[PDB]
Amino acid sequence: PRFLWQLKFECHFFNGTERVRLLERCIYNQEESVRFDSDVGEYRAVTELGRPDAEYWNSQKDLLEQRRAAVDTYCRHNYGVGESFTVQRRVEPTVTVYPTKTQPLQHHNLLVCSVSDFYPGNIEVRWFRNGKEEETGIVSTGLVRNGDWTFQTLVMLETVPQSGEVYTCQVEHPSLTDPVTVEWKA
Amino acid sequence: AGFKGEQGPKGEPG
Amino acid sequence: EHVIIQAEFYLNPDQSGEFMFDFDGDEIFHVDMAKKETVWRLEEFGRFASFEAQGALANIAVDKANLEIMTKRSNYTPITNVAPEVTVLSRSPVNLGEPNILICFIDKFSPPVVNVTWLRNGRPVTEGVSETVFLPRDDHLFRKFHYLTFLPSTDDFYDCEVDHWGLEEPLRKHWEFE
Repeated sequence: PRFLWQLKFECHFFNGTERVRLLERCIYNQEESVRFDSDVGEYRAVTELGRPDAEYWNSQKDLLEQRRAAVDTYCRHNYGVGESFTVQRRVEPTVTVYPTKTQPLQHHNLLVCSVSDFYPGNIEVRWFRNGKEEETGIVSTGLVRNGDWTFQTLVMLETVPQSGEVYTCQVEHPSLTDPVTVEWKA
Repeated sequence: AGFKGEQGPKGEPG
Repeated sequence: EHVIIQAEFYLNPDQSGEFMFDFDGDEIFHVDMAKKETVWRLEEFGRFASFEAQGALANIAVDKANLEIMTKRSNYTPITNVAPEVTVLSRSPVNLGEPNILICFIDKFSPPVVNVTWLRNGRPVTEGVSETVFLPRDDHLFRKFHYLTFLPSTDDFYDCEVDHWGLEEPLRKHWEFE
């Protein structure tokens, strides 16, 4: 019979650090009770349980005044401390392509383009067959968060490898000044 | 040379 | 459009307390209670930053109480377990004889208490394994990662056994070369 009390201090940034929203929220089991939204400037109750704290705290002026300023003393503060290794972290993606099925020419199988070991997550992937870009029937596994500040994705493509074809996976990512290409033939 | 923690208020006894 | 989150949680009876920093989804660090110190997700971060750990311990304390307070005027409404979705992937594409890493994503669960085990050919693996404290998630549930280091082989096969109150029987996801 567990009881859980969460607490989250989040700083939201828009356009570098020109507009910032501090959000201090105290959560019960998984039910958020009270919160302080810099965009309001005072604690508000989200459910019944929080009302008490919503009052007791909104009464403490040294508290409110500290909270309202937290937007800089806290948010804009840490943002600038960890910017270099967080906001501007860049890791090039290593790309690998490989046929799913095992079948002689003329038989219809998946082509997988593994785009791994990259950060930020923001990335674009494209499929090419003999210079003509593919758009239809492209399945994507979506983006993966490896947990070690690294992303990964899989973009599959089905076809009927005919002799002489050249499938190429083209990737574009912030860590790259020029797209990375990987071909594959029959 | 860095990071601050955002202190927190205490709940209303009940 | 980045976000920094000082996510902290405390839970009874377990008395497991956690304090951590999150950025755009990944953890920057957490404060090791026992060691009363700071643990960086990436050693590089350390050369880059610093954090006075003693102050984290404070918040958790208030948290522990803040909980006890809420745990009461809720009419002891207990936490409703949420089953964890489990899955397995390699950090990078696999080639025989090419050392790689198996990832086990334990995602979307609660409470932040769980039991994980890596299995190589049926047997539990003990060396070459690491993990992460309970990571927060926008939906207020938790995320957990585990890592096994291996050397792809045809005979070898693995399993990430996960247990959690929200399940009847432990969860067992499989993985093997291709």
